[PDB]
Amino acid sequence: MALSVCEDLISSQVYAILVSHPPTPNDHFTPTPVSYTAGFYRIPVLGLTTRMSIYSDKSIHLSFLRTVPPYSHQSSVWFEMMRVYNWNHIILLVSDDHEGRAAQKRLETLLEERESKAEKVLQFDPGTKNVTALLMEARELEARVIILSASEDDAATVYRAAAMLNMTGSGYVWLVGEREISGNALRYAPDGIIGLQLINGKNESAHISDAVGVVAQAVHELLEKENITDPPRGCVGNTNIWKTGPLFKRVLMSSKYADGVTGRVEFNEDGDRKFANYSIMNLQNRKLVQVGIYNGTHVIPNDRKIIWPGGETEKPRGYQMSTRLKIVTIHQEPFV
Amino acid sequence: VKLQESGGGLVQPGGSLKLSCAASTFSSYTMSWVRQTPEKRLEWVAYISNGGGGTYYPDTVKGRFTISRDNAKNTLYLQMNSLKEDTAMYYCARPSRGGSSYWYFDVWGAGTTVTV
Amino acid sequence: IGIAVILVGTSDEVAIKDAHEKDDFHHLSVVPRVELVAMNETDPKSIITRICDLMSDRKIQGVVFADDTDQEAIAQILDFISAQTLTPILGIHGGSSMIMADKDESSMFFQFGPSIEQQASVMLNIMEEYDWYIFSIVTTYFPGYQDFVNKIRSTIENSFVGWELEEVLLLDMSLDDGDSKIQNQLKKLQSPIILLYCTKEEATYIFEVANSVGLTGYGYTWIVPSLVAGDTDTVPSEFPTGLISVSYDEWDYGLPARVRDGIAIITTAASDMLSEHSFIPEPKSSCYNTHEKRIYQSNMLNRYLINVTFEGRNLSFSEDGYQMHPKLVIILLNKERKWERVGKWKDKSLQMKYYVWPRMCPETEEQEDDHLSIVTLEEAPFVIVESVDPLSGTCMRNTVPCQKRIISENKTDEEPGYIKKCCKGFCIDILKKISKSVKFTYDLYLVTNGKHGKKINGTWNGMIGEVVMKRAYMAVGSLTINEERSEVVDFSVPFIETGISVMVSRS
Amino acid sequence: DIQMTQSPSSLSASLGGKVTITCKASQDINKYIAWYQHKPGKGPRLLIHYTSSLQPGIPSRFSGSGSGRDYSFSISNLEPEDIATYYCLQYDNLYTFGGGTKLEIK
Ligand SMILES: *[C@@H]1O[C@H](CO)[C@@H](O[C@@H]2O[C@H](CO)[C@@H](O)[C@H](O)[C@H]2NC(C)=O)[C@H](O)[C@H]1NC(C)=O
Ligand SMILES: O=C(O)[C@H]1CN(CCCP(=O)(O)O)CCN1
Ligand SMILES: *[C@@H]1O[C@H](CO)[C@@H](O)[C@H](O)[C@H]1NC(C)=O
Ligand SMILES: *[C@@H]1O[C@H](CO)[C@@H](O)[C@H](O)[C@H]1NC(C)=O
Ligand SMILES: *[C@@H]1O[C@H](CO)[C@@H](O)[C@H](O)[C@H]1NC(C)=O
Ligand SMILES: *[C@@H]1O[C@H](CO)[C@@H](O)[C@H](O)[C@H]1NC(C)=O
Repeated sequence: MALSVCEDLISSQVYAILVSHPPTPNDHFTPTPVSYTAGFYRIPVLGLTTRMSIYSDKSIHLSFLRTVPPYSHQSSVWFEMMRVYNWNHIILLVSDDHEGRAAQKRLETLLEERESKAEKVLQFDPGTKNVTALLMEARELEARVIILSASEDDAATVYRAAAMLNMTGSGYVWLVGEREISGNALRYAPDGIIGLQLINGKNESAHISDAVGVVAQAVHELLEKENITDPPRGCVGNTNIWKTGPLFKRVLMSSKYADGVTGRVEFNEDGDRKFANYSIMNLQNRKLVQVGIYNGTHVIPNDRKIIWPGGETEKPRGYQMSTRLKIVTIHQEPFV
Repeated sequence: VKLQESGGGLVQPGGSLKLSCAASTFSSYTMSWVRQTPEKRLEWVAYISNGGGGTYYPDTVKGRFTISRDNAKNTLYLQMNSLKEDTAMYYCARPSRGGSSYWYFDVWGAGTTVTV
Repeated sequence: IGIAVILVGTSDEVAIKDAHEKDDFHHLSVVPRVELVAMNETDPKSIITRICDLMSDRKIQGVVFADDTDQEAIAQILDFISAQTLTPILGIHGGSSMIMADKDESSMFFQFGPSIEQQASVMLNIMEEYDWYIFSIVTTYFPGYQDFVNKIRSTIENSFVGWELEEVLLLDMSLDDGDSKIQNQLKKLQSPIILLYCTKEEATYIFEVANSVGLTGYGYTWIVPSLVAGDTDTVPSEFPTGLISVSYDEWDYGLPARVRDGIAIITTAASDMLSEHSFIPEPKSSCYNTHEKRIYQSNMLNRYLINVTFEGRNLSFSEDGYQMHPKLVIILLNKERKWERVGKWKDKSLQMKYYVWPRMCPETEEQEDDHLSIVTLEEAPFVIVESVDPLSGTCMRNTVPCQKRIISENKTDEEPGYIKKCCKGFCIDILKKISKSVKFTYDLYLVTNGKHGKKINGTWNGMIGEVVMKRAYMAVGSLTINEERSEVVDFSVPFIETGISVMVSRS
Repeated sequence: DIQMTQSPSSLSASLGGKVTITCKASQDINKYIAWYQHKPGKGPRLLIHYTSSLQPGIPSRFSGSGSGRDYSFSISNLEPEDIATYYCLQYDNLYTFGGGTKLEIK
């Protein structure tokens, strides 16, 4: 990729590369060299089908803007769940993965901007097949709702453990992320879990057209603006950073792409679509059926009844009153 | 810097004779030497690093040769004990780039004979 | 083992002589063959082609690089090379000296500088050293600041002494109205010490705002890391007089020493691996042939990269890949606009070039000495001096630091610096009351000869001698009123009475 | 310590003739080949680095083929002034020498 973007593109004098997700989702390192070569003079990338939070960290991926937010943004999609049913006790469990801790850091900030607290932070390793102790110490707590968007095998193992044991009844309900719902963890899925899904998440034509329009608007503004020098005509001789990088990143930040294809395709300070629309698939008899719509500010349920885990038709109990109380004290007269 | 050998000779049968090759800074440059077989074959004798360590020998003179170096006089100190059946002619050499490693060398000595 | 040394700058063969031509590289089955390749360029194409040629054709497994450019993206370019070669890489100087992001699990690239938490801890140690618990924080929207302030907090409450964090600031320079919004909290700027987080281009604007408002006055001490200040030689005109920064040792710790220590650590790690498993992990066959299942071959190498001991010093790195004992230098830019090293940090030891706080008097008029020089002689219960509690760094709040004088007849050629000890007293109570009433301060030190003062053949000594020679501006101590002193100093209004008294047993 | 042997330690040639010596290394040198010579009183001289590496003051008539474990060093139309003996030396573990090869002229 480096060699192809250098032997024919950087002498084409490319102003904005375009990058898509790697074919084999075993290692997501295809966009890495191209972000490299963009950012070596700090030219931003147009990420198109990318959802990883390792490029979301503007610390060095400040030359990167995506059209769809990563999975870490969907933490806010969980935050509005707090408004749905008023469930004050929520657990946090996360694997050793960059996406995992980005998403738990950002949901922690979310729950902290409304004076709220989680209940226990759990840090397990991905790929492990013995999650028995962690599940034990998490189920004994008042938490009846879990949440994690991680690798599929951990998903699957949790599902198997909840299946062998008694945690699929009426009361043990929780939410699930994006990709843990397609595959083995969909075979081990319960009857009634709910999850989020992207509108037009497969049709790359709308996203491509939206990004072509964004980039055309940005280049038009730039070229109609003050004087501009040239990008490196080649991969030889030029040393110093490009002065056009500041102006281009400023233009992209201020980009008003109100003429979007699939809605108001306008981004944020970290290039992430705002007022995002997401469908809500409930697992009605293993089938993903829409029972809600996210518009960006609220979440409105649909006309079909939400089938709950364990076979409920009403609001599941998310947290209970611990009737059994535990007391400790110092032995001292005349009180003990 | 130029290398000049001295202390060539094996007159005493069964003895231990000291060969040396002085240099004219040479303190940070490693040094080696080559013995000449009666069949003219060039053979390694002993190895010293630039710091004096790594005193190893090939599978022919292992465990019977004593070797040392001194950078104050830029000299090596080799004892011959088991070269009785050899009218050898050793010559010293300084590998380039110094260091503990080994490279290709061109600065060569003068040639001193060893006779019994 | 093939080693490649990338040269970008004025470095010459003297570094080669100092690096490998002085240490013993034995105990390795294969001799380390080192090759130096020099280029003024950091353009990706040439360097990646050169390293690919050195990797496939020559099978080089060691990477050593240093330069003299402020380009920071090359530090993580090295990280990409590590990801593409599975060979250890070390950053030393210039573009390979500052901090790095995207710590990669498959990469084993290490850097010789300080890790973010390391300069955080060093900065808070300096903060404790100058014992002025009032401070503010100015931080831009440059990412990575959240973890920095998180660890600053974690440590500031980890030490449960009574700190005082005024405010934490988030700056938005992408909006012109952002600065106007920032002015509101800039109105809340009263702490003399502000901790800065920004880049260099953001720094220029920050200094511009600071000196436009007038934050260059007395007591305003600024401490910035190496990233904020950039390179020491490049001094922007926005730099205020008396500006203090913290960076790595660039003068005493020369580059040849750095590369020698790095290659020694590399040799030690290679020997440790050879003892661990006794096989040589062959490098990749080609740059296009990435090894997926062979990661475990190099990961064991990484297992010895964090912990390496060299020359009896703990030069080992940490989990993120940064030397746990770095030689850090705190430098000061004075009115002369020259950078002078005024603080050192090495081997868990912190040393100040000035025991007393250096006088960073700005280029302002008046320059009245609000910090009056005060000397006193030990006389209980007027003076009670005790050793400063080492665990707490100071003593309890009512005590004041005072200086044991610079006298040692054992070696008069070397001046034994003043010794800070916590002291209390009624006189000190009067002094703090008058200091809070008149809004001024004072420095406390000890009389040289341990005497109030006497006219030794006309020349006064002791406290009276210090006052006469203007060494001590104002005087503090339980000294009565004498006519001889009256002719040489001005006696103030007494605060307590005394005289020729007689005491008898109560019986 | 890595060892090495040389073959056939013999040559049959005159003022004209292509003489080839086969270096049979033991460990994978990955081009670590070296070719040396010596005189009985003129003073030895450096001849050949890696494959066909030209050197100042050195004729380029020497040729090399093969790699790794097997090398072939060929000399074509040698002069009667440099009548000496050649040696194939490498370096993997410290130094790795061998028996060597001869060269005699009728
Ligand atoms: C993306 O959506 C567009 C718009 O619908 C699709 O384009 C046409 O869609 C209609 C109705 O689905 C089809 O009858 C046509 O055959 C489509 N033409 C094209 C361009 O294929 C497009 O197919 C969609 N692409 C994906 C990946 O679903
Ligand atoms: O001004 C001073 O120097 C001190 C001296 N002190 C002297 C003590 C009495 P005597 O001198 O020993 O007889 C009294 C307090 N003031
Ligand atoms: C679940 O509950 C059922 C019904 O009471 C019981 O038979 C079964 O043992 C329980 N399973 C576990 C794993 O506790
Ligand atoms: C120095 O820079 C020039 C200009 O790019 C380059 O041609 C040359 O190769 C560089 N020198 C070195 C050390 O290669
Ligand atoms: C590993 O670290 C420990 C810390 O106590 C140290 O004693 C030891 O020498 C280190 N080992 C190596 C091989 O560096
Ligand atoms: C002052 O006089 C004394 C004796 O009264 C003498 O010892 C001392 O040295 C003199 N001081 C000076 C400075 O001359």
